[PDB]
Amino acid sequence: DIVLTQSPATLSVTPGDSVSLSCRASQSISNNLHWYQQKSHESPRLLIKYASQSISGIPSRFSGSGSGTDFTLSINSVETEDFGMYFCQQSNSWPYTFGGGTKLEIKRADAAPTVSIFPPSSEQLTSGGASVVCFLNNFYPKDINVKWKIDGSERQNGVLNSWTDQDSKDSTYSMSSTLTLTKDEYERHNSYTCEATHKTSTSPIVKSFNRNEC
Amino acid sequence: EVQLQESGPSLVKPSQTLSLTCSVTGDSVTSDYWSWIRKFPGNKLEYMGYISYSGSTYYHPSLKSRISITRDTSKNQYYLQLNSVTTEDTATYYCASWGGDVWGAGTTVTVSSAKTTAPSVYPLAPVCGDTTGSSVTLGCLVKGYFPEPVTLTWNSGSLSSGVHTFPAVLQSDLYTLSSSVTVTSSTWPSQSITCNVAHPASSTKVDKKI
Amino acid sequence: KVFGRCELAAAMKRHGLDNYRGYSLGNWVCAAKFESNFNTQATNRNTDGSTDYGILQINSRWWCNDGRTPGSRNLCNIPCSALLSSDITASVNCAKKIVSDGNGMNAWVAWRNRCKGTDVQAWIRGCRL
Repeated sequence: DIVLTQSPATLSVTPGDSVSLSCRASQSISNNLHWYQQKSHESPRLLIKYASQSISGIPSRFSGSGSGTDFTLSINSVETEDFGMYFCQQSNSWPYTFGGGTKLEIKRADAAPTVSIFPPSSEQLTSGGASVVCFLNNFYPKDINVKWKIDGSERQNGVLNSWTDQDSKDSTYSMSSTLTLTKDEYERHNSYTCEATHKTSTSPIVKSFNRNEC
Repeated sequence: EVQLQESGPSLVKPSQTLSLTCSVTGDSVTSDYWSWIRKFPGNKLEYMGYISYSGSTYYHPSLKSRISITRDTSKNQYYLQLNSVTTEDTATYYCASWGGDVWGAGTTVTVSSAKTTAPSVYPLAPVCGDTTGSSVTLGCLVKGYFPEPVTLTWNSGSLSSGVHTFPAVLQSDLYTLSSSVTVTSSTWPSQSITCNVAHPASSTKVDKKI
Repeated sequence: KVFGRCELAAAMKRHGLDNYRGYSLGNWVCAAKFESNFNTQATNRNTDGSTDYGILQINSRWWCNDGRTPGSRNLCNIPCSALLSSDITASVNCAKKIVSDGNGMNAWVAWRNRCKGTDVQAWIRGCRL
């Protein structure tokens, strides 16, 4: 099967800037490469067909070029409604295949996350469960690392994370990290730590609590 | 103008068959090639297959055998059948013209053996009525429900600013979601703050004061 | 316009017909030759109300719309006039859709009769492309 590789995986730009998205094929596909845009909560929209043919009704700022195995989707002067996902698709050989996509995101000033940690509620413990929650809110850029520590030991198992899409209100990102244990496990340890490493500081933000106190 | 619309069961059990219908309006289903495309949770796209004018079909090999695409000229619709599904067939399914000029809004199909389950709602409060800065964030953990979705509000909607409600995740076949609300330290605990969670599928709606 | 053999082969390669769904460039050059002698303005009336248009003689009954053909399906969703241009873009896009059906190039009788299963590569041989 023909493999299509897109890069960069993500791109942050300021409305008004121009951009070039790449898509490379593992085999030559001549001009049989198509470009799609897909906004969150929406279906894909065809922007360019056959490497460079324009689609009547698609904004002129969108254009495509390339042939064989190297393709490029250019957006001259990205507008606020152009942010989202961009995929390339080849129709030269069956099965038709798609690239992994490129995420076009909004650029803004760096912001440190506001971190909050929460112990399991009395209600969950009564039911035999114990979830420790950590919120990391309104930060930028998107790249961030969350590490959980119990009694000083890094914990990987039992951790589930959830990310919101870039915030419509301020263009930041938010994240929730939850460590789920049984009531017994939880009560066997004392210190629970949520550690966040982000570009905004060389020192990680640390939020914690001990069961030996309140 | 040509328009497409997908429809069919939103939930299929493992080993069972997934069936979707695409209603074509504007033009005849015999006057264009039609395809089915799916988008997995991770966001990757897979071109499942298409049916052309002669009735001949092309199916993706990394699927092939389980898939069948058919059409009904009198109803002006075409269909998708995918046998022996597993959780991995969970995705957003779209029908589109072969040319890619027209797409349906898409419909989510979840493969799971789980049964309808009301969520357990837990209050998230600072480690013992704590308060440090000029502000305080509280939270609500919605755990163990099925299927999606749930609607979470704060103070029945009277508290709407400074809120972050995250996408649910799958934990042990059930969904878990959380929401955080941030208010000034002079607001809480002075004023009551309650989490309201409604789960349509189970006809339940619970409140949890923080 | 009337393309030169090699000239059309180069334009067809540019338009991505070489190895499109497995059909080497020779097949297309050969089909064009037997269908219209490389003439983009070629036209042909059929017993019914349909007409074949362009360098690949695409029919108005199933593939394009000329506004005066009974039972038009316009599978290529294109005006037939677009198939008579000196710019082969439209004719190639439609040809690619036709060949994407189960019967591939068998849609062109001339191709089956005079090209299918022959040394089709001979058609682009000699061309510096």
